Amino acid sequence: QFGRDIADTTDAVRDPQTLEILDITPCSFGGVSVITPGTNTSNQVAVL
Amino acid sequence: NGLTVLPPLLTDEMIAQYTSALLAGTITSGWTFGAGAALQIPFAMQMAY
Ligand SMILES: *[C@@H]1O[C@H](CO)[C@@H](O)[C@H](O)[C@H]1NC(C)=O
Ligand SMILES: *[C@@H]1O[C@H](CO)[C@@H](O)[C@H](O)[C@H]1NC(C)=O
Repeated sequence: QFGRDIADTTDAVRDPQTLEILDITPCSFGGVSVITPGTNTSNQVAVL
Repeated sequence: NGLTVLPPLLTDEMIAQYTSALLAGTITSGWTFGAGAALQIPFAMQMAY
């Protein structure tokens, strides 16, 4: 009925109305890194 | 679960370009590429030093 992650989060499910098997992938995330020269030099930045 | 792995600064291809350059200097020039500009010397003579 469910599939499991190592932290005991859910990794997959069987749907209770259509018995198809669904993955759960977490909604896309990450670190935001702001590459900057000194604010003394410029207020322009780039984002990783 | 909030965990991530960041990549190293040098790729393994860059690190192998450094071990390449360290090999190439060591063979062609002896210790001299550590002291300054790489002074070539024949390897048979470097091993005699
Ligand atoms: C949901 O309803 C349909 C009929 O409308 C039925 O075929 C299906 O088996 C039902 N789901 C479950 C879990 O029984
Ligand atoms: C910072 O700005 C001052 C403005 O007088 C300038 O003299 C200095 O060279 C700047 N330094 C850098 C690292 O941008």
